[PDB]
Amino acid sequence: GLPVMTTPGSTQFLTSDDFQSPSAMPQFDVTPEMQIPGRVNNLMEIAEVDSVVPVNNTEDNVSSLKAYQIPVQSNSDNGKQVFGFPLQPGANNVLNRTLLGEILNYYTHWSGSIKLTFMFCGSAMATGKFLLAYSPPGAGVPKNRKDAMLGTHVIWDVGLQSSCVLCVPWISQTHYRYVVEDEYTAAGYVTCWYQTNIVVPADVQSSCDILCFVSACNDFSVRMLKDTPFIRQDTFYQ
Amino acid sequence: SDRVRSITLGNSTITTQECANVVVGYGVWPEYLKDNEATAEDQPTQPDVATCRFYTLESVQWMKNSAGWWWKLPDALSQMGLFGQNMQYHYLGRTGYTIHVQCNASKFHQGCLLVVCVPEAEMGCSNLNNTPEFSELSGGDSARMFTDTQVGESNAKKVQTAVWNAGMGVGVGNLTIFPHQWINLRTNNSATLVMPYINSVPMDNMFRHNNLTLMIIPFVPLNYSEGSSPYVPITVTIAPMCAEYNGLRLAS
Amino acid sequence: ARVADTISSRPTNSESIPALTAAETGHTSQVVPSDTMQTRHVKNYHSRSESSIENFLCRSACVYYATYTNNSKKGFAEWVINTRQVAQLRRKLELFTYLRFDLELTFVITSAQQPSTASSVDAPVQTHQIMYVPPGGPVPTKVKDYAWQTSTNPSVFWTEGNAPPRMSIPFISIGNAYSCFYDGWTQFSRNGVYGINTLNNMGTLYMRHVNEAGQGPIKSTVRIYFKPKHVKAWVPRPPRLCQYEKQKNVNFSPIGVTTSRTDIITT
Amino acid sequence: VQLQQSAAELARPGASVKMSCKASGYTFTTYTMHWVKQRPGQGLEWIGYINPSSRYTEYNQKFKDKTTLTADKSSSTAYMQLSSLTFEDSAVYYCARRSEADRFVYWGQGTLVTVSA
Amino acid sequence: MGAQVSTQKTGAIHYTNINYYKDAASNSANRQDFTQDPGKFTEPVKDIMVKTMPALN
Amino acid sequence: DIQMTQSSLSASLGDRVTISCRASQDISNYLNWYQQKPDGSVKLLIYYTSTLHSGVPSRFSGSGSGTDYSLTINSLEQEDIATYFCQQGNTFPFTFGGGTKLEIRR
Ligand SMILES: CCCCCCCCCCCCCCCC(=O)O
Repeated sequence: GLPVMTTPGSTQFLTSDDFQSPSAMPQFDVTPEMQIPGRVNNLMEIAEVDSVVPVNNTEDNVSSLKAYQIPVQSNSDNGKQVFGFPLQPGANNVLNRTLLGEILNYYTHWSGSIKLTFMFCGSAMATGKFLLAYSPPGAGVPKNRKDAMLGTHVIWDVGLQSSCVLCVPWISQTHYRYVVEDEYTAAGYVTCWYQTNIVVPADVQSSCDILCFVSACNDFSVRMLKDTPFIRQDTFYQ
Repeated sequence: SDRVRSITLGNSTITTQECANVVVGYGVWPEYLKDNEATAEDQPTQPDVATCRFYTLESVQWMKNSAGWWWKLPDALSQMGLFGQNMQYHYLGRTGYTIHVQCNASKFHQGCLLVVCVPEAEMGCSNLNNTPEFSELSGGDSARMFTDTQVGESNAKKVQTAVWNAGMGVGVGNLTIFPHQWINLRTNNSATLVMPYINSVPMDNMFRHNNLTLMIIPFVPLNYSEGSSPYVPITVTIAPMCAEYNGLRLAS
Repeated sequence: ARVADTISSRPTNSESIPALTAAETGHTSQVVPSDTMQTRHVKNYHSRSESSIENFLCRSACVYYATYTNNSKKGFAEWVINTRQVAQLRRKLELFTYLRFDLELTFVITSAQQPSTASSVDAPVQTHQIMYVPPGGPVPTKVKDYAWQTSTNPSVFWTEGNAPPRMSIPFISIGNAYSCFYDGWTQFSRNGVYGINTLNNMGTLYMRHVNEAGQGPIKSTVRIYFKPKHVKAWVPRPPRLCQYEKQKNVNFSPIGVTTSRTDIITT
Repeated sequence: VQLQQSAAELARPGASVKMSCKASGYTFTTYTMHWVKQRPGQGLEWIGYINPSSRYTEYNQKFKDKTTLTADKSSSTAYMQLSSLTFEDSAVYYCARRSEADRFVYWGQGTLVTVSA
Repeated sequence: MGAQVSTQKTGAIHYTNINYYKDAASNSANRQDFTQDPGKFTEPVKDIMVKTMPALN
Repeated sequence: DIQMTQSSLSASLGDRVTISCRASQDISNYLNWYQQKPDGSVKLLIYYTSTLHSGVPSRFSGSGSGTDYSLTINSLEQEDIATYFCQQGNTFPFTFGGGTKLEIRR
C-alpha cells in the first residue's frame, strides 16, 4: 500500500525509449558467439572508406559507366576548366549517392573535413599538372584561374605516384551544417583547372581520363538521426 | 624495394616485378578452426599441400567495348585437382582464399580495372517473378560476363547483367567498401587479395553455398593507338588456404 | 568518444610529401588538414555518440499490419514472420550482412465500427489475443478452435484502453548470426527455391477477438513494431540503390546512378 | 501525384499520331511508365513500357512494329507514337505508372484516338 | 541491491539503474558502448606504409 | 500468355454481389482487381488475393486459391456501379481479363 501518483507521460508509446520489458521465452539459452571478421562498431568506419563519385553527369551518361570518368585532353589554349561542383554532401546530386553521401542522408547535421582523392587513369608517358582549388562561399563560382588561385588550392603533378589528395578544411561560422539545401550555411565550391597542358609522345592516345574519390577525415561527426528520402513504397511487398 | 613479391604455396610460386602491396581481408589472416568454436564431433582431414596451391583459371580477353566478368568462388574450383575431389566426397568444408589477378600491358596502353571480392552476392533475375538457374549464375572455371545494356523481361530465367548496378542493385561506385585493389596499367601490373572465411556457421556445405564472388569491372576502358598489340588477356589464379573437411560420404 | 583535434603547423620545404599517395594499393590515405596547409590549434569537443550501431538501430519501426472482422467465421489474421515487407526498415537491416540482436516487440491495436443495421448498438470493451506458433506447431483454422488454448505457445491478452502490449524476444536462431543475405539453393541438386527465403523459418503470428459477435461488426487493425537491442553487426555492405521489388528475392529493374545536371562545369 | 495525358486526337489511315502522358508530383526518372490500350468493345490490352532513366523500351509481341515509345527527363513527359494507322487502332489509350511488382497504381484519364476519312 | 550508479551524457551527474528480470535479453539498451577501430576498413594492408614516406618505393 | 476467363452482372442495392474470374494455369495468388468508373477513371482495388488498398472502403473483399478467385461486395451501394477487371502478374506479358458491368435489378 505504498502511495504513488502517476505523472503525465503514463501509458504512452514513444518510439525511442529505453525501458525494461518482461521476457516472452524464459530461461532461453542463446547460441554462442563466433569470431566473424569485420565487426563494425560505429558508422564512421563506413564513411571513411573512399568511393568513386559520379562527376560526369550529362543526362545520357548516368545510365552507363561513363558517369565516373572526367575526360581530360590535350588543348590548344591554356587555363580551361576540367570540372566543378558545389560541396553539399547531402543535397547536391553529384555527392548524393556515394558511400559518404548516403550515410549522411540518415542524419541532419555534419561537421569535419572531407578528403578528395583523385587518380590519373592515363598512359605511362603522358604528363601534366592540375590545380585543384576550393573556394569558400560569399562570392560566385570562380571563372578564371586568376580568380580560383586565391582560395585553398594544391598543384598536382602526375608521375610515379599517380594520386593526389586535396583535403578541404572546416571553415564555417556554425559548429555544424545542415545536410539539406540551406543557403544560410552554404559550404562553397570545388573546381579543377589546367595548370599546363597534357603532353604526349607519338602513337599515344591523347584523351586521358581521371577518377575521383571522396571520404571523410578522422574528425567527422553526425547528429540528429532522421529517415532517408530516397526509398519509397506504395503497396506492401508480397 | 617494395615493388617485388614472391608468394610460395605448396609446390607453386607466383613471382612479380611490379605490383602494389597485398590487401589482407578485413584485417585477419586465414587460420584453422579453434576448439571453442567447433561444432562437428569427428576429426577433420587437413591435407595442406594437396590443396593449398595456385590453380590457374581460364583467360578472358579485354576488348575495348567490354563490360565486366564475375567468377563465383567455391564453384570455379570444382574440377581442379584434389580440391575438386575433396569437395565431392566430404559433406562440410572450410577454406580461405588467396586471389591474384594479373594483366600486363606496355607503356603505350591505358586502362583501369577494379578487382573486388564481394561476399554473399545474390544476383537478381531478369523477369522479376523468377530466380536464375544454376547454369546462368556460374560456370565451371569459366567467366560469366556483364553487359552494357539491360537484359529485357522477355527472358524467363537469366541473370540481370547491367554493369552500372553490378547485378545486385547497389551502385557500382560504392563497391569499394569490400576488400579491393585497382589494376592501373600506368603503374600497377597485378593485384592480390587474401580472403579469410566469412560466414555465419563455423563450417558450411560447399556445393550449395557460394560465399564469395570475384568481380572485375573496367572503369576506364582500354585504348591504344594504331600499331600496338590489340589482344590483352586477363588471367586469374586462385589458391585455397588452410582447408579442412568433415563428414565423409559417397560421391554425390 | 571524443574526436581528434588539429595540431599547429608551420611552413615547410622538405622531401616528405603527405599529399601524394598511391590509390592503387586499396588503402585510403590518412592525411590530416594540418599536412596540406597551415592550421591553428583548435580542440574538438565533438562526440561521435549518435552514430554507433546501438543508437542507429534501436528505434521502433512498423513491419506489417493486418485487419480482421468480428462478424465472420474465419475472421482472424495471420502473418509469416519476416522483416522484408517495408522499405524503411529493410534498407537499414541490409547495410550489414550478418546481424545479431534481441528484439522488443510492440503492438498498437485499434478498432473501427462497421456499418451495421441493428438499432441502439452498444458494445463493451474488446479483448484481443495474439498467439505465436513456432515452426511446426498446430495451427488454428477458425475463430473458436482447439488450438487457441496456448498450452505451450506464448500469447498476450489485451483489453482496449490500456497501454500497448510489449514483450522481449531473445536471439532465436540456429546459427551464430541472423543472415540477411544467402547465395545458395535449398536442395543439394541445386534446384527449387534460391535466395534468402531458404533461411527464413521463424513461425507465424495469429490474432483474433475474444468477444463474440453481439450486435455490430467491429473491424480491427494491429500494427507490429520491432526494436532491436544489444546489436552487433558484421561485414558492412553498400546500400540499395534501385527500388525494392519482392519479398522473397533481390530482384530489381535497372536505374541510372544519380540524377542528371546540365553540364560538367555547372553548379 | 497525378498523370495528365493530352487531348483526344484524330488521324487519317496511314498517318501518324503522338500522345503524351505528363507525370507530375513525383520524380519522373525512377519509375517505369506503361501504356494500355482498350478497344471500346473488349477488355484491356498491354502494349509496352519504357524505362525513363535509360530509355530502354520493350513492347508486346503484337505491337512490336507500330508503336515507338520515347520520353524526355527534362520536361517529364512520356510520348507514344503510332505508325501505319489502320481501322483497328481506334481505341482509348491509358498510361500507368507501375509500382512495386506488378500493380498499376496511378492511371491517367486516357485519350481517345480515332481514325476516319 | 545492485544499483549500478553510472554516469550521464552531457556536453562540455550520476544515475542509478537496477535490473529486475532473470533474462539477460530483457535489460535496457546499451547506448554507451563507444569503441572505434577504423584500421581494419581503411588500412587492410599487410606491410604498413607511413603517411610521410612515399607509397610505392 | 495466360488466358484469363471471367460478362454482365445484375444485383439489387444492399445485397451480396460476387464476381469470379478464372486463369488458365495456377498463377499463385498474383491477382489484382481494378475498377473502371463510367467516366473513365481507373483505380486499383485489391492488390493480392485478399489485401485491400489504402483508400478503398471496407465493403470489398476477395478470396480464392489456386486457379479460381473471386471478389465479393457484401453490401452494394450507388458508387459501386462500375466495371471490374482482374489482372494477373505471374507471367509476361501482363494480361487483363474481360469486363464485368454491374446494374440494378428492377
Ligand atoms: C508476444 C508473443 C509473440 C512473440 C513473437 C516473436 C517473434 C520473433 C521474430 C524473430 C526475429 C525476426 C528477424 C528476421 C531476420 C532478419 O533480421 O533479417
